[PDB]
Amino acid sequence: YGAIYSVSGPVVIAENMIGCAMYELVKVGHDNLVGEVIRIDGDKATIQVYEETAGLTVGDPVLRTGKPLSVELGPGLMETIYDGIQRPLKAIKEESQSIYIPRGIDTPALDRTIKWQFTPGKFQVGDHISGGDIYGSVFENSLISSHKILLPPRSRGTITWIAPAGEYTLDEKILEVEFDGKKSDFTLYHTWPVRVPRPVTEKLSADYPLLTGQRVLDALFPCVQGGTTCIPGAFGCGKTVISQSLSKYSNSDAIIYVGCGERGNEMAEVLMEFPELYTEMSGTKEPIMKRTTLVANTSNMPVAAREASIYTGITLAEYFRDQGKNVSMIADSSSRWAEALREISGRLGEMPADQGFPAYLGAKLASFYERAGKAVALGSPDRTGSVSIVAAVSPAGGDFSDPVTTATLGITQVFWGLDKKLAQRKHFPSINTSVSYSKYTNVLNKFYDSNYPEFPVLRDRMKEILSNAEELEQVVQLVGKSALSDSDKITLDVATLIKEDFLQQNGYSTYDAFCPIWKTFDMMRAFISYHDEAQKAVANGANWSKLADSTGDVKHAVSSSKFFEPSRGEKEVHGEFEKLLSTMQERFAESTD
Amino acid sequence: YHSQVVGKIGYIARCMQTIDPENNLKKIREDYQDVLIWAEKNYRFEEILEASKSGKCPNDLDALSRRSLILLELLRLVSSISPFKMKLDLIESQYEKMKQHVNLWKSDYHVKLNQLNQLTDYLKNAAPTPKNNFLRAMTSVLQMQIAQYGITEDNEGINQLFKLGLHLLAMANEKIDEQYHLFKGYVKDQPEESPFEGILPAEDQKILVKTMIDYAMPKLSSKVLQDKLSALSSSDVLTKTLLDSIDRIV
Amino acid sequence: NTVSGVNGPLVILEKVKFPRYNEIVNLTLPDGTVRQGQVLEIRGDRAIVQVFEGTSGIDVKKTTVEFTGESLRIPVSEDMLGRIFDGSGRPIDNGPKVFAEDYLDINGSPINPYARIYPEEMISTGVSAIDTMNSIARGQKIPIFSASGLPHNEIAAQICRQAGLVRPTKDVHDGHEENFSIVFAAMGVNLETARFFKQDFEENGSLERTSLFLNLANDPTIERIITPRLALTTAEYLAYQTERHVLTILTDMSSYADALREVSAAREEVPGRRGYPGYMYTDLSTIYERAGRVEGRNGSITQIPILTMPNDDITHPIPDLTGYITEGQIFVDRQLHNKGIYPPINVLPSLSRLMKSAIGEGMTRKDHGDVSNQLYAKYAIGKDAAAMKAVVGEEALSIEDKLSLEFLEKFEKTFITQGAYEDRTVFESLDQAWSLLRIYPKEMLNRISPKILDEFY
Amino acid sequence: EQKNAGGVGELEKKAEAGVQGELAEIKKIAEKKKDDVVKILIETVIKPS
Repeated sequence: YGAIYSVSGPVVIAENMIGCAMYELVKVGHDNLVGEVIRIDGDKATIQVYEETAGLTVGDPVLRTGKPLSVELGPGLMETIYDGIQRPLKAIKEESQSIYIPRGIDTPALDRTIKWQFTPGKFQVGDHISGGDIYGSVFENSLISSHKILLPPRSRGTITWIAPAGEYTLDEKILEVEFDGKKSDFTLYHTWPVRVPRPVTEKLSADYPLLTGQRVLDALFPCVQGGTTCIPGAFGCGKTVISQSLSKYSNSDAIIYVGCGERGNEMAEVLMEFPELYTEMSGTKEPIMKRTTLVANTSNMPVAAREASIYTGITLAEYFRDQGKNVSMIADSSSRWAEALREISGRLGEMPADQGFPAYLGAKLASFYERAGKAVALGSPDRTGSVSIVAAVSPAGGDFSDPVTTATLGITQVFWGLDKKLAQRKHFPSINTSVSYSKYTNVLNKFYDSNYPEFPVLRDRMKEILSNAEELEQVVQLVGKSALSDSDKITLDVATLIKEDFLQQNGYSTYDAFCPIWKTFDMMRAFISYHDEAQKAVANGANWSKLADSTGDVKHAVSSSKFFEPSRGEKEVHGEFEKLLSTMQERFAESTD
Repeated sequence: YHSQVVGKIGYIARCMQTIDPENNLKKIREDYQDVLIWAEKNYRFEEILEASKSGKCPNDLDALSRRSLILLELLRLVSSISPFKMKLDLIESQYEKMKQHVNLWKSDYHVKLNQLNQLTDYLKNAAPTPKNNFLRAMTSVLQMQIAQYGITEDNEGINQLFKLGLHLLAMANEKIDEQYHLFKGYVKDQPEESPFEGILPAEDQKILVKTMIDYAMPKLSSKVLQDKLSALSSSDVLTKTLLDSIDRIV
Repeated sequence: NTVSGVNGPLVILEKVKFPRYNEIVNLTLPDGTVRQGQVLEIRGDRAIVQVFEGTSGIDVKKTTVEFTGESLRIPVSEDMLGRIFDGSGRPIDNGPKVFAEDYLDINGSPINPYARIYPEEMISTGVSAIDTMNSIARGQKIPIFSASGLPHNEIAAQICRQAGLVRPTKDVHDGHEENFSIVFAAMGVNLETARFFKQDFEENGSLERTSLFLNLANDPTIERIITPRLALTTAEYLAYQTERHVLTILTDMSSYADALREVSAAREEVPGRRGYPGYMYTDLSTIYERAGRVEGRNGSITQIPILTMPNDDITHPIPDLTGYITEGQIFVDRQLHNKGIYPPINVLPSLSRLMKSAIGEGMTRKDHGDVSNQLYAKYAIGKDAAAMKAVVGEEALSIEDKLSLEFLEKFEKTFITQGAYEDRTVFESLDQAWSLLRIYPKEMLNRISPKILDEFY
Repeated sequence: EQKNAGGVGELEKKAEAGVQGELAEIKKIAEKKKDDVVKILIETVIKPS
């Protein structure tokens, strides 16, 4: 198409633009380097090269790819590791035997050797089709199929060619659409741009909770599925432990991991730790790696994968939410994407902004958090889906007043802090009562209380004991150890056992990863009834050590109740709490006398 | 805009034709006559887009998704009850009861259909274990009782069968004693004489009776216990008296 | 002609300068997408236009030009109330058209109805802390200053839900003489917050008398910036044409300022301080100019925008220019919201422009300004005495600081303590503040007259 | 609470049936002046503007 006019630095200038848009990606020269036209000034177009420009001279042709810079969505995304630019990591590990993509890569974004069985849907010949309807289904998992074959956006017409059932590849076509003549060819996989979100029928308010398995996380401030959550990272404070524990202990059908500016060790530890550990949903043949999607880009790769990693993860999470499954988007971190966008903005020659970041970082960060959420499926088939955006926010430039952490903290309505002492203390997450907050706890308590919750009464009482013990610790330190009363020792003793039983979790057994809502609901009622019975027993005349020694195995069994199996009452309710309430009521009379 | 309305009308007509091929639903098909009228005759995309551009047809995304959610839940509930069949009056009463409900996304009908669909999807690619056979028989009896009693009634047998199938689906490969003891306790706790008679085949009950007789067979080290345990292995149907008589021999 | 170049959201075209400024232009490309925009700059054999549809994917030698012949104006009509629309002026439900009858320019007011009389009609909203500490008038622009991690949307939804129920009892008090209307403008907000504000608008009963603009972070900044001028033009056209008091809430100011800062670096304009644009006074002056009484003595345009800090600092040009350009401000404290106070309205740096000329006779008392000034000075001296009592101690302090320390503790949890659905009149706030104000002697109280102070302590 | 699930559908049937008299006068009064507006609309399009 165009001719190379000049090459200065990492950016390339090409003239002879006769229709090349500023959103389409193409390869400059004969090396097939990754690049995209960022701007255009007259006949000469400005394209940013994210790869090595060695061996490029003036007078070379520029071949366009024929579409915008996006990623391919189809079968085979699970159980594979790729970059943000849709680069095959398993193909580079098979051919080159390395984890870094070389310069001049032009392979496809999906594997073509793994064939899948395509089954036809309820659509027949003669009926009109449209984007959003389920045209078929293809297996993508190791045991079952979860990738629903739907119509892509910007397409409609009649089904002129109906492919039958059988095994086919991604390159071979199985469907054809007829609209105004020869519109285009359809296959198993489809292309979609990463700069445009997936359209749906309508958006709804998120009221469903994320099945993770944290007793203190679900009990104190339960983050619902489909809300924006921000967490401050420290690069070693517990950010990778929450993603690794949330990926393995989580029982969701879909999972998307987005690595924008990681060092490389966390992507290899999370990638190698996935097939070794099993899941809680009874999966087999790599259930952790098959139900999760790996998108890991290091800090030494090009900025196109780091900047397009959030758009590829948001597009794959939008396609997974449009397919009807719930996917959790865990990203780390936004500071590497903001620094990668600021490096391309400063290298391209654009005007700078406050704090050295670009002016579009606030609109891209607001559009990235606003793109996720719970919504219905597009087209006529309405399905239930949710997209939880949990992105970490590390420091950039050695400051705390930048608009990245302040804009992400002010834009989000849920917060989960992480401390360096809490990660060393075996606490996950490292926030007890002052490091986390949530505004959607009213709807989450209305839905979880809508199923069969008793957490709505003990929700404020659970945080009230920790706030009373934390407020009493400063009065005990500054005022004196003998200034506290007997009720403060029972409240701090109940908050220590509730924080040690609920917040104290490091995956010691198989019951500390997956936690039901019934055990967390009865666990707060057992500690609330033990604190109320301890305060009422101490109010009638008794000692603190005489009351704790009078309790004994009743209070000691509540701390060791997490070690027991979760199938105590039917399959999820703890039966030790129901008899422990009457046992604590019978022990309350012996504790007073 | 127009592609979601034309694809929603054609997908609603194709879903209504795929739901009932006999066309015996005059109550549900009576309300959808305005959408089936454009699909039962010659109507191009320009006529539906031109009629929808002037407000001569339904063009609301919330009303079209809410009206299509009842047909999607009815088609998913009628499709998840296979191979059993439901009556047309029961499907019309279930569609009329689901249409008159304010909540059609947060109700227990989609959670029960997703719970039965998880047991059917887990039973469609199950391994060679006895939990897939006992969960297949309990899912067949739960599908027969769910198709016979409807999704609008909250019976204790469908909740106990769904709780036993959900508890059996959460088990692992190192819990065969808990699945056999849970199947024996669930079969002995039923108030009927045989819950698999007239639902499952004789080979499916003979595989479970041969599984329990083969499980209790290795613990017998006597001639009287071997003859008494072998005397209960010639039956082709499963019952509570066979499990109670086999438990007394071991 | 064709598109000569494209840099960000603005595309440079080779069209002639025969068309007038602000005229709509339509770009036709071969990819199957049409984008409409307004010409931001005109020149000889060249022009720069900012499109409101599409961000990337504009061809250079494949784009076409079309002359619409109409200037960039939002059509305001009386049929727009009762439907959900976008920021660019398009409905998201796929329903009927806009059906606008009048033409209102977005760059500056086209009538200029500057009222020559100051407003003295107190407009109530159902908050004893907001209306008591800051005097409100018909058309007084009072913004809410918040920070990162503060629930400004809950206070705006509580002000929108509480605004509409006090108008029937306030209509007989001579506080209002027209109907109440709301203006909904959202830019860079979540769908759950827009549905929460739509639930408060439907619960309050203002859904059939207000227009909603849905703007997110996935659209262009040029289309999102046109929503506040269209909402203020519809509120000013409905208030001036219908003679009704309309309250316009536009959130957030940082999302609208982010589009101006993003549309200032690609242009030839020099940026200002803190990485912001140097022409923010002209853009903020257009929104701040549409405020006050209207022609006829029966209508007004009140603006209650929510402004969030982009960095959590008091040295930004948006809060300094917006706070100085407005006639007041509502301060929000993180310690009040974290302590358990609802709503977290700070009374220390909170001050109103009109305190002695905004209350009249029939709907408010004359001692409300002296009680608000004495409560503000007692709140500031009680805050300094509370900081000195927290730092040094109550034993080292004098006896005069103990009365202000107890008055700040009682007024902190008594005056600013209210529910999310309870209303409070302005007359009950003076009697409730008079009981808490009787903690000191008559010599220490010097922010009121001796007749009103001697008649009621 | 039992009158909020199924009892709110009668308010939409009463509002759809309650607007049948206003939908006829709009097309009835608008159909009369269509010929006078079509001739004025044709003359504006047929003239050089």
